[PDB]
Amino acid sequence: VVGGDECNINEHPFLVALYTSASSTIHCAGALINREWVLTAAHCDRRNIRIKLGMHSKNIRNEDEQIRVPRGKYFCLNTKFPNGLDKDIMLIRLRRPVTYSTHIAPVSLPSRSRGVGSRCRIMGWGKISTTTYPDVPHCTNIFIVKHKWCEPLYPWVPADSRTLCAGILKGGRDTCHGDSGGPLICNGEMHGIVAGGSEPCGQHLKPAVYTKVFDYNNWIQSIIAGNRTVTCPP
Ligand SMILES: *[C@@H]1O[C@H](CO)[C@@H](O)[C@H](O)[C@H]1NC(C)=O
Repeated sequence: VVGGDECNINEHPFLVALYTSASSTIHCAGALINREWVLTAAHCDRRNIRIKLGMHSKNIRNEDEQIRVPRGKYFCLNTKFPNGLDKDIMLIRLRRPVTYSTHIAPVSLPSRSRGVGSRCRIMGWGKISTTTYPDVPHCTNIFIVKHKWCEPLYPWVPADSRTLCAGILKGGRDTCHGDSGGPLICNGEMHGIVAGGSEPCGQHLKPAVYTKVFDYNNWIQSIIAGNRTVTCPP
């Protein structure tokens, strides 16, 4: 995250970091939905995903940190594009559940749709400068803007797609490499999943794309409920 500061240590209990059995590098983040499920971006998938929960500083371990691996991964199968990036969302079922604590808690799903003008918050362990990664997660506030700003910039984001275009039109604040899959929080609810923006991040007139979670509530609830035939919203 660029243009922000270290997040409050208690404001991201649902934030998980994603890496692999091969690299300790945090290539994405995700959001804890309940004791056994994490929501993240589909492009964040890797062969041997590893998930760190309850973490803030990468060098100063929180007492309640937990490490988990997937037992199941679910995607949208009805996508406009074959790589599935127009519906960049994925559910990960943890091999073993986690217990809630101060630093490990579920995020609430959106109870209603929020649009242009809404002030939201982004967070992650992604780059904070051109070539620098933070030791702690950084946070900042951005706004949901007209979807037209993202369309000409991102080929995988068609008009009327289930995504929110958000950031700071003037530039300076934005999600960056390593932040994808993380949650976009608006009024205490997760309204988005970081899909991606431009490189370098924070450029003037270049907001980023966030998968609109509200549209996927039914799919998410169904999947967690045990349904394995339900499909994502058209
Ligand atoms: C999955 O959800 C679909 C759509 O709701 C519906 O047909 C049924 O409720 C579920 N299938 C199963 C096996 O429960």
